[PDB]
Amino acid sequence: RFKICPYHWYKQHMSLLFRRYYHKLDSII
Amino acid sequence: NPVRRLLGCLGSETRRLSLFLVLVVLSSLGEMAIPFFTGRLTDWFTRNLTLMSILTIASAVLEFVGDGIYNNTMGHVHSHLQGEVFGAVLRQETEFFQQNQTGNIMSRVTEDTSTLSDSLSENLSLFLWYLVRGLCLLGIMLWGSVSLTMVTLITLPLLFLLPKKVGKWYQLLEVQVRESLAKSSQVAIEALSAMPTVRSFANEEGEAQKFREKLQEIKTLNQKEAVAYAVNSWTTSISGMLLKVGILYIGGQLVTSGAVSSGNLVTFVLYQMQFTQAVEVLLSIYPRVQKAVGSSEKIFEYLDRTPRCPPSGLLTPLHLEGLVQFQDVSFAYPNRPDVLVLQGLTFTLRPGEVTALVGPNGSGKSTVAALLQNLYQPTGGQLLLDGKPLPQYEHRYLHRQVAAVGQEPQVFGRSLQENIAYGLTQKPTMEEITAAAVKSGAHSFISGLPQGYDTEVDEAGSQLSGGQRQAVALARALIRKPCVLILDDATSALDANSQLQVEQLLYESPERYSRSVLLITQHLSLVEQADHILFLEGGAIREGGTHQQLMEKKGCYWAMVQAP
Amino acid sequence: NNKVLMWRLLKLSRPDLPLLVAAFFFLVLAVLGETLIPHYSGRVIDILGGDFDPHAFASAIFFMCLFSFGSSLSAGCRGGCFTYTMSRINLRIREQLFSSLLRQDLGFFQETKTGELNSRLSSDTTLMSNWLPLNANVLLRSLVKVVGLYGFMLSISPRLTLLSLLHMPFTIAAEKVYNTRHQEVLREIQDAVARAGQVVREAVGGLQTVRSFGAEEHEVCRYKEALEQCRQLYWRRDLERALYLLVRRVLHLGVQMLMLSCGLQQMQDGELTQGSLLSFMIYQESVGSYVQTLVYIYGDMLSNVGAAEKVFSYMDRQPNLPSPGTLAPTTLQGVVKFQDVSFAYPNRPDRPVLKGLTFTLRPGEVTALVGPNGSGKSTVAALLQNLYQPTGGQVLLDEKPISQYEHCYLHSQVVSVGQEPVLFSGSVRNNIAYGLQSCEDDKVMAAAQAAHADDFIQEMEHGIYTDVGEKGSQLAAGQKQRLAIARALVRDPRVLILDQATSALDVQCEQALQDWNSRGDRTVLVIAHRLQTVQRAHQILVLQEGKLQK
Ligand SMILES: Nc1ncnc2c1ncn2[C@@H]1O[C@H](COP(=O)(O)OP(=O)(O)OP(=O)(O)O)[C@@H](O)[C@H]1O
Ligand SMILES: Nc1ncnc2c1ncn2[C@@H]1O[C@H](COP(=O)(O)OP(=O)(O)OP(=O)(O)O)[C@@H](O)[C@H]1O
Ligand SMILES: [Mg+2]
Ligand SMILES: [Mg+2]
Repeated sequence: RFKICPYHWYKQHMSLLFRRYYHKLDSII
Repeated sequence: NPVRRLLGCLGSETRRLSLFLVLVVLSSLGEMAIPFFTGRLTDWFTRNLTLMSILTIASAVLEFVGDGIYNNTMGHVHSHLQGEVFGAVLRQETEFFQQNQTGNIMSRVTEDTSTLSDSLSENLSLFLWYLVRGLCLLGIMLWGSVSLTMVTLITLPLLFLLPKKVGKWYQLLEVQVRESLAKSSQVAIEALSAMPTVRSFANEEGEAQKFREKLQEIKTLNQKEAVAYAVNSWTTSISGMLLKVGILYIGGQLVTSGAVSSGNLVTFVLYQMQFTQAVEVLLSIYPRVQKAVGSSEKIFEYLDRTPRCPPSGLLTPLHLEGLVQFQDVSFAYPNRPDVLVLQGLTFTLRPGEVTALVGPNGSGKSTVAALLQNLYQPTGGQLLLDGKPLPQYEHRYLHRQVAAVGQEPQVFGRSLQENIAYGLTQKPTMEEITAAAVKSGAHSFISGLPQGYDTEVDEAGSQLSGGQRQAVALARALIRKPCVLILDDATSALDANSQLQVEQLLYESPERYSRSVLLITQHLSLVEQADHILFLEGGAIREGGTHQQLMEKKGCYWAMVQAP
Repeated sequence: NNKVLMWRLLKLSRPDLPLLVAAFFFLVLAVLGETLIPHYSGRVIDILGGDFDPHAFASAIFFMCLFSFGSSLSAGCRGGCFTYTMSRINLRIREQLFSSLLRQDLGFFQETKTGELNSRLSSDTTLMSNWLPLNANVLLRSLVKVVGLYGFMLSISPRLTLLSLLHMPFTIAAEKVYNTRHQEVLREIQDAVARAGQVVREAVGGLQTVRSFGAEEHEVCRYKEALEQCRQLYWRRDLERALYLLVRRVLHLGVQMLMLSCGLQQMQDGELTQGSLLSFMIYQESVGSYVQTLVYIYGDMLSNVGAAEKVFSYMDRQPNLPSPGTLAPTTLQGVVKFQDVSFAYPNRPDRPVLKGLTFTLRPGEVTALVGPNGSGKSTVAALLQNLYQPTGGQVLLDEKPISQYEHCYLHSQVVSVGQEPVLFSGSVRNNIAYGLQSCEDDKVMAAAQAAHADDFIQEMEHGIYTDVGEKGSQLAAGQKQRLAIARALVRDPRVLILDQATSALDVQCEQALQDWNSRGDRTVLVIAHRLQTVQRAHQILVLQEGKLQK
């Protein structure tokens, strides 16, 4: 239902974070 | 406005980008729906594990396919852009290349386009991916609480307000950066293209100092670039933090008022922390878009510039006489439009007759030769070929019917065979090439090379002597069998033996009945058999006639001849 | 192999140390600051969950914003410093490469193309620039957080952390193959780009000839056909990169599944509690991602430096030239001797050009060298100027070998006018006074009048300050040749070489310049085809097929 899973939440957080590493590494400098 | 000009280049691939967007959305939704199908992970065993296994594999495969399609399309876009930029460059009028040096043009064509394409390729994908993620989070946030979603969406434009103010400055910086890079490249090219002279005058240090000056200018600009980067990062992070904090504080007032339960607020906050990261990335993208706009100014100026020369015509007659008529022609070079190099020339070239053009240095003979080749247009009078103005003929046909041997001719870095057969569409057979080489006298030393006509030549023709280069140029002009032949000091570097070949070509060869010949030389003994001699001084014809008549007049020609 | 190149790059980056130290300091501060935001995020979300107590809420929020502010400032400073470091490294690389290229022997410039060299100067030094400021920064940031995540994991279940070292999220075999192929494809891409640039160089350099033959479309087709190969290489690189990333994703999934299975087993036997298991799984996800990121960054960092080896090869090439000379006497008579000189060009050493010449030039006399085309006169002129070394015999200047004189001194006493002279972009003054540190305007005017150049200089827009354009293309041939003569006469040389310096001059002007040795103090060598000008000579040398005739 409505409720948030902490494990899937951080999975989403890590997915949002590491998009910039393998592509557009310049942006992370 | 220029952003639309940038984005217009993607109009040829819209279907593939649409497919890529569909794949991105599908992968985002496939990754997003996992918690609803597997619970808290504390409720857990095999089925829920295998479900997320399958979903992860499917998402990875979809991402692979999408990236493959996008990277396939971007290479086509990049190559097409570079090719069209080069094509647009080559269409400009002649003086455009006097105003813009070789190094600048090469840097603009090869370096600016690559940077523009790479920036576009990274930024478009990043923008699409984070926009999709942001919308997918915004949907859940709106489901959680409408009021807080509204009061979040109302404040978004204020964050974008500040970057919009300083956008122009990035363009105004990048223009200067690219210009300085091109200026340095020009110095490098010019220094490297003339190494024997630089060595002969021991001037390596001067060239190094010239390079160092441009490098210093680039160093000057880079500091401002870095400071702007740091300040922009500060501002973006501050905007994101304040956007989180304001809504978080408002939630406290709502819960204290007893209007909304904490259960809704916890989820809304937990998703705000990610929506803010998405919008922060979208904020970070904008200055790079302005930078790319700044980087593309000159190549788009090249693309949208209209050539000042007239366009090519349509006439391609089967048989051409080769008659040439000058009618009161006057000319002035575009960079000095107030100095008449030529004033009121009137004469005629007729098949089977050799016309010699003589005069002091700087009198304008090579200017007449350039006008005859349709490199420049006359500013007064008319120039007619077989009764038609030059621009009315097709570009490729006209220069096949008119061939010229330039003063100090150039030779490209190809094989001797391709140098002789340069510019021809229908590639000639080896017998034609051999005959043309024999006529000009180049056969006697070409055949002595270890590889014959397959021998490679350096980009400047350095592996040939001056006379050999002149003979190769003469054969290159002869291979086309032109109707009007222009010789511009074709015997300056030729020895006494090779000048006999030119004499036979001019006055004794049986093919001379089909050509009109314009002979320009300072070797006065060669023009004694000419049918007409024209004396050009100060841009005007002083006297004319056969050799005997000019000798009898005891005028300028007689004074020039009798001096030694 | 790549370790040596990496060490060389490290050696080059010494002048940037006072900035790199601050960059690393800001990196450390930012990485410290980033870790503490989630703590207060959690300490606020539960206050929202539980009893409100506004004072605690506000106190937590204020610290949250303070630490976010600090981390943001640190990140901005780090980014600015690293960008400036990258720019400095790029400029230094370009300057060193150009200064090293200028030293090479003349044979080097025939084995290579100018456009290829320029495409090595541009767009190739950037890859060498990206090594330290970009790759190593992210590598260190990932490593320093991997170690912290492992430290956190150690407190929960040491047995699970030991099991966590199972083969790691990556296989070493795949990394080796991918790193082998990526460097090769990058090197091929660079070579193809240089070949593509050479076409534009040739097409734009000689545009008037292309116009005269109407072959613009042929050049455009050649350029497009050259671009196609680069496109194919780009696609070949990108597809393999995507496939390798997919494989690593699958490997990470498998490792995650095994780890979850072992954690569930620890659950079933009562050795663990649910909160600890959840925290351990969170940390495990983070670690499994970060290790793969670290390995990928290290591989790319090595691959770029490996692919950029051509620039290092150019920067280190030892010129095929003799040791630099030291002689610079206060006075020079000007006696030149050839003694059994034999020569053959280095790029074609199997075909001799000179076959044992011998002669002498003396001050106060004019010596003429004549012969047919291809007989080696310009080769003799080049040998006399120490542009090439003789393969046999010696060339002596005042009884000293020509190569023992100082480079700057030698070319001020022995000056020549080349065949088909070339001029540089700039004013007429800078072309006449070319190669001189200090020159008076009176000397420039005197040299211009000596070559009969004033009468057309006065007609220019700004006199001696008028620009002549690239290669002197804004001048007539005779005017360019007169400027070339003046460039030699301005130096007052002891030995003067005229390599057909009057080819383009008209009849009248050629008469007014036969007085090459009016003062009788120079040594003059005249190369000509015309039998008219040789009549003034005191010694006549006839060169045929590379040997002096009797
Ligand atoms: N691109 C140019 N722009 C402006 N002026 C030019 C340009 N090229 C030449 N000129 C000038 O215009 C005149 C035309 O000279 P031109 O080259 O036609 O002489 P020429 O008769 O061929 O000389 P030569 O006998 O030395 O070969 C000269 O005064 C020259 O300096
Ligand atoms: N860079 C080079 N590499 C190899 N061979 C060369 C090179 N330059 C010239 N040659 C060859 O060496 C020979 C000598 O040519 P060189 O330029 O010395 O003749 P030259 O006497 O000056 O001729 P011209 O009267 O035509 O000016 C020729 O066969 C030529 O093709
Ligand atoms: Mg001319
Ligand atoms: Mg020569």
